[PDB]
Amino acid sequence: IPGAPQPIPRLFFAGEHTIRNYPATVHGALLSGLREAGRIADQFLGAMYTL
Amino acid sequence: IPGAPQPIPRLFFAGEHTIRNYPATVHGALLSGLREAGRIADQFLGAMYTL
Amino acid sequence: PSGVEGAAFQSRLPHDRMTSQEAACFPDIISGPQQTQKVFLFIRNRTLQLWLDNPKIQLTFEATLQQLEAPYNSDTVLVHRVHSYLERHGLINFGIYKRIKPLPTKKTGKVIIIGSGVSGLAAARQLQSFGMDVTLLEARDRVGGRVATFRKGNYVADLGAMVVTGLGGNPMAVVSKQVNMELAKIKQKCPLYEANGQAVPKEKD
Amino acid sequence: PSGVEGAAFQSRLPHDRMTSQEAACFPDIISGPQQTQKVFLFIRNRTLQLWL
RNA sequence: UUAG
Ligand SMILES: Cc1cc2nc3c(=O)[nH]c(=O)nc-3n(C[C@H](O)[C@H](O)[C@H](O)COP(=O)(O)OP(=O)(O)OC[C@H]3O[C@@H](n4cnc5c(N)ncnc54)[C@H](O)[C@@H]3O)c2cc1C
Ligand SMILES: Cc1cc2nc3c(=O)[nH]c(=O)nc-3n(C[C@H](O)[C@H](O)[C@H](O)COP(=O)(O)OP(=O)(O)OC[C@H]3O[C@@H](n4cnc5c(N)ncnc54)[C@H](O)[C@@H]3O)c2cc1C
Repeated sequence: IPGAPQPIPRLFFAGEHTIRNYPATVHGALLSGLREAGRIADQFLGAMYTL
Repeated sequence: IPGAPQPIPRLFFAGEHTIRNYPATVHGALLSGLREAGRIADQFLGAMYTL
Repeated sequence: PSGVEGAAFQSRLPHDRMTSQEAACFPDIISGPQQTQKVFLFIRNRTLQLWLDNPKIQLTFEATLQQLEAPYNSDTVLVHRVHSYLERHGLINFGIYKRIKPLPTKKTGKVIIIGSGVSGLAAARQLQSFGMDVTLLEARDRVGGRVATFRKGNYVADLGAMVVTGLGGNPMAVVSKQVNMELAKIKQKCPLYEANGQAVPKEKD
Repeated sequence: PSGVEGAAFQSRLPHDRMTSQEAACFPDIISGPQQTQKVFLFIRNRTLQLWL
């Protein structure tokens, strides 16, 4: 809608190639997964622990 | 919609009675106004300065 | 309070420490080395000084960077971040100033403000500056709310707010520089009179 | 790494400092007195230990 | 304002 506000994201990225400190690894893929799961939940379910 | 995510707020509060450190004043009303203007803009326009 | 240490004082901010609100928006900096935090705090205090020295016009990001001396005007993204933070939280570019960067014709978001007292009016100006569509709903036939001035002829009498309770750290200090505010000091000389009408002796008061 | 100092190590976290990510979610604490930050870091390190 |  022209002139509306767009605060939230929709497309998230995880995987081995998305983690700066642990690329090209299984544990790095693992951690990228946990990261976005937390970011998605933060953004859609709200982060109550930050108040 | 049942089962949907509700991340954003809709009802904000300002005015003399909403500011802890400067209640019952004009400057306190003034500051409460600037606070919510920044919070509303943060939430609807997104805060680019936090990345 | 003088120089940049005073700009922080006038903005109700500690000049040698980052605040909770600043930590939230600049978590990278406050969690890191103390040297960087000093660089942040100087840019913050300096930018406030620039605005406070001339609050009658918009302080742009460009105008801020050129008024800065090295090494500080070298890290331009940090300066931009700090500027937008202050701009957004209403520490600079608030009130009534002559706009440099004009408003975008295309707006984003619609906000209804209930009441055009000072809190409503202040928020509206800010949201308008950020490019949002703002409309105020006011029950009275006037703005100001509990700021209610009686006028007849050139006589004036405030039935609402009347006193500015100090200018040291008061955002009304900035507003008074932007407005036709003719402030006047208050002689704290205050004689009493008992019900009978006779003045109260000095020593007793 | 042993005790709570090791729980932090095993979680790739500094045991005596708050991280950028922690500052973001607990800005009240990190901007405040160092005593409180120690209380935070112990609870963090201790909770990690329990899980681990 | 048949809010965009
Ligand atoms: C030969 C080899 C040896 C390795 N050895 C080690 C090692 O010794 N130690 C170590 O730590 N790491 C090692 N790795 C790296 C590790 O395997 C990977 O980094 C990790 O498994 C990747 O996890 P990921 O979820 O990010 O990617 P992926 O495991 O590739 O997950 C991506 C998924 O998406 C699927 N997919 C692709 N396209 C589509 C599509 N259009 N539609 C739907 N699904 C699609 C894929 O089939 C796949 O299942 C090795 C990798 C290779 C290739
Ligand atoms: C007698 C008096 C003296 C004062 N003296 C001082 C002083 O000396 N120094 C100082 O610092 N402060 C002083 N104050 C306080 C100061 O005036 C107020 O705190 C400040 O003006 C309030 O700003 P506000 O926007 O929060 O509230 P308001 O100014 O009341 O704004 C609220 C607006 O909402 C309107 N409204 C109400 N109901 C509705 C409705 N259903 N629909 C639509 N609109 C509605 C109201 O008409 C009003 O315009 C004084 C207050 C009073 C009452």
